[PDB]
Amino acid sequence: DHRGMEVAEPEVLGVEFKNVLPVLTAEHRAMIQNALDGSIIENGNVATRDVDVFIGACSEPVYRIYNRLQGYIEAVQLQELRNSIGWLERLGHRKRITYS
Amino acid sequence: IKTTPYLEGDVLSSDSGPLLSVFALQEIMQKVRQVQADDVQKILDDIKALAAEQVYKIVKVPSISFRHIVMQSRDRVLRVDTYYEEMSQVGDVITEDEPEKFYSTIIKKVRFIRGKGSFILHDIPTRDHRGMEVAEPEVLGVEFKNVLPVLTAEHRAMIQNALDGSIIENGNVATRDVDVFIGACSEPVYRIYNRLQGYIEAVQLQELRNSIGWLERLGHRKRITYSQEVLTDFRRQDTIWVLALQLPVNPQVVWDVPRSSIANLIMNIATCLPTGEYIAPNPRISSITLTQRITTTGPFAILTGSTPTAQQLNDVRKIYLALMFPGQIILDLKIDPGERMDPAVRMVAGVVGHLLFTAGGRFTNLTQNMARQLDIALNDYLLYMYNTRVQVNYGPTGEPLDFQIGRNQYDCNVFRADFATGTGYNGWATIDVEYREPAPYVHAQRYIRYCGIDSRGIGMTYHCYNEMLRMLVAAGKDSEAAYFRSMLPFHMVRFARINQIINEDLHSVFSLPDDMFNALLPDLIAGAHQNADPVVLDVSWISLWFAFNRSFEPTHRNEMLEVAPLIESVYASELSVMKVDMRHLSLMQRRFPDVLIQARPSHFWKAVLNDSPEAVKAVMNLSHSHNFINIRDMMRWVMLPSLQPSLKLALEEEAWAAANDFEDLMLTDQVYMHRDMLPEPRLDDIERFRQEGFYYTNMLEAPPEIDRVVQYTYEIARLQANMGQFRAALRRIMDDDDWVRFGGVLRTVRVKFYDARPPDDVLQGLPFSYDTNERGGLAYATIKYATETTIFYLIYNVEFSNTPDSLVLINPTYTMTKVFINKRIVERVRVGQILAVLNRRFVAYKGKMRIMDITQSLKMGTKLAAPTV
Repeated sequence: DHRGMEVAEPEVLGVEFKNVLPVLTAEHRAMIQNALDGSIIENGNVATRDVDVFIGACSEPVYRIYNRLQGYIEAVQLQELRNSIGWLERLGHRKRITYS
Repeated sequence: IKTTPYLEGDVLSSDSGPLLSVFALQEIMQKVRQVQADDVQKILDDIKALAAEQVYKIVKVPSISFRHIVMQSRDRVLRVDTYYEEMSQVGDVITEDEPEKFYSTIIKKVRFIRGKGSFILHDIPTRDHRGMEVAEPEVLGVEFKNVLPVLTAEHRAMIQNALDGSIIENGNVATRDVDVFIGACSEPVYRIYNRLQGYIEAVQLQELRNSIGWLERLGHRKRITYSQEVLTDFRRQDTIWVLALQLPVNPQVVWDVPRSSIANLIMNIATCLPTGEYIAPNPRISSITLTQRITTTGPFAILTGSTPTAQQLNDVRKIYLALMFPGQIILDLKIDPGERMDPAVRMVAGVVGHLLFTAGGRFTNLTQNMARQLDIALNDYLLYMYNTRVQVNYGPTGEPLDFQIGRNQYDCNVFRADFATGTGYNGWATIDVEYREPAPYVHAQRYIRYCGIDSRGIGMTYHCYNEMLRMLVAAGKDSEAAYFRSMLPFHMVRFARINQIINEDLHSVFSLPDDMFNALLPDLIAGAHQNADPVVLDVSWISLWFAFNRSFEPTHRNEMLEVAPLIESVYASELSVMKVDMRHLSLMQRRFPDVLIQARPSHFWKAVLNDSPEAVKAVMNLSHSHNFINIRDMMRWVMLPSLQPSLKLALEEEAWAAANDFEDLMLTDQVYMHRDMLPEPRLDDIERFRQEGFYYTNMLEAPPEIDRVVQYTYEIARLQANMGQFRAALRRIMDDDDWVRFGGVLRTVRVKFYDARPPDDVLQGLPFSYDTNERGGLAYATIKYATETTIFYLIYNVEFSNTPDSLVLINPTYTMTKVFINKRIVERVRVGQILAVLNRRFVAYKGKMRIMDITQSLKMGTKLAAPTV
């Protein structure tokens, strides 16, 4: 936390800039620190649930798969889960199986 | 009265065990602990302690507000107000990025000033002098014991005359009631004392009359014995009444708190639910031989004659607990994936559950899944041809109980669960909830009548049980039909006792309001809970059968049943006080956006809940652990107008008004830095320097000029620290002989006294911390803009062995921190003006007068008080 606003720690974002820090001059280092200070965290609603949203760095092919996985997560929550649970209940009903 | 024996592993026992009021709390706490998985007496006595609350204290002598310090001189002394001395250490260190600590410190300071400001004088010491009555010096708010052994005869006589002049203006008046004398007292506590007094002289006889009337109306419903006496309106000439609490508590105050359903349920079950004992339909069955208990074959024959284990008694207790609370406790089945059982027990449990429980129509006691499992078990039992065979016709659909059985075609589809109409259970074709006449609690006026029976047991039946018997007879299950028929009186007695307990004992403000009670079932059908959350308890299969046979006998009533209204009023008043405190915090955030770091409703709630009665803290923590809260709920709650008037509320408002000026709270932003010289005076004449009383401190008696001072800000300081030029900039500005103001945030201030040279860390202390020696390679240099600052006073002690130039140092020594508070916390006062502090007016009672609290007298409502006319 900082000034009442949550700020992401320097390890969550996908960069490895710590090795070049010891040689950097003071005035560029201050700009780097200010850029770190700008990593504030907002809120967003997903599947009627609030989640933390922030900006980072990632490669395009990995980001594509990450976005696809996220979209699948939102897509499933609509109808598929309820139908699957209902079918499981019916199967337990027929096969004399009692589930918790 | 003792329970029927139960088996403990291999030995029979009949101990009652823990009280039902204690068992329930443990189960609820265990379920809550299971919620956040990813001591009961300690709480029960904590609620019980709320019946002996006090918010004032009768004191013999007021606390001393001033004291004097000797500086090795007899001409003048220092006058120190101990109010700020005690005030500076109330809170902890205030940081620049922890609002929770800041608000908690503010709340603790307000509570401390309220507690210090409330006191009542009973009987002051006094002494006669020359025919006049003079109060003794001990009752005064100043102490000067060490002052006397140094003053001369002239000043001693002067101060003796000053003491002897403290005459009680009405002392010579005969047969008087109270006495008044002039005294000295700090303004912040004098305001609270005056407010308490002003509340005192306001007579409230009508309030007591109304409270007694409401107590009688409550005792009407609680079946309290009627005392032969009728209360009279009298006032003794030697008594003064005080009434801290008003009895007719408003239910909106307690039911407006968000996510308070679990809290209210726990409080109600702690304060009203009585203990009991369990009895089998036939006594002393442990004495009879097993052969007389097992007579035939079938699932019921196997079930009959078996003795319950000790563990299953707990599940029976859970089932009964759910029985007393219809819509707040719900059952579910415990199924272990790696367990098994004789199917006869499942069959019997399925048969019993339909008669034992209710579901649909108005309310439910069991979840939809449990209803489905019970229906499946009943279906399996009905298609169990263990003794005889009958024809059956199956239905087109595959749903359970969709068939016709017996020579006479009986439709079993009516026994399938349906929460819309409740055909399959005790809610079938019967009405159980009704309204008769206004209740003592306006929020809850409903009546509960299980099976339609009322107290205002042979032959009474109900539709569901008759249909059960008809279907059992049609299905050819003749053997168990007689067993069920013989059980009716026991069943009806048990349910009559349950209705009696529900309608008569569990009535309180914590009972669920009618609207939310009616809204539970549609909410459960919808699936998305709103404004109410039930709690689910888990039971086993055999528990249903063992509960169907064991009754509940209320051997003892709840011990705390007599004192429910007092704790109810205390809880409501505490909630109102918390709401008012949070509103004041919101106003404080509104007034000062430029000096207060930030605002957050969640931090407000956490800070106000941090300092609270422990029982309330634990109950609210459990309630908010079960269900979560958000900012919207806090915003909705901080605006509702409902409040519960009391002495606590008035005292809190007066304390807030007195503490509006934050300088009284020992918080100051006027912290300055300037290089100053530590004085070293000449010692040409030791006695001449001694008699003038020299002393030094970092205090500023006047603010510096508007110019020559630079105004610093947290953002500017942070930027300079990140540049690394902070130290150089401050060094240059101090070499420029200019002042600097470290404003923008409140800092904790402490007071210290010294006679020798103070420790270096104090004299050379800094208002901030700046560290530049680190190998972290991150955050660069860390700056802490807000740190603790200390007030120090120095008293110079000189001995005759000191040379005139003994205090001259080779090189100058500097001091940095200065601060202005605009209040004379420490004064240099001559001996002639010591007694001028006595300016406040005090009023006290006499020994003949007796003061007592009427609240303890309205312990229970047993006395009628004349016709209302």
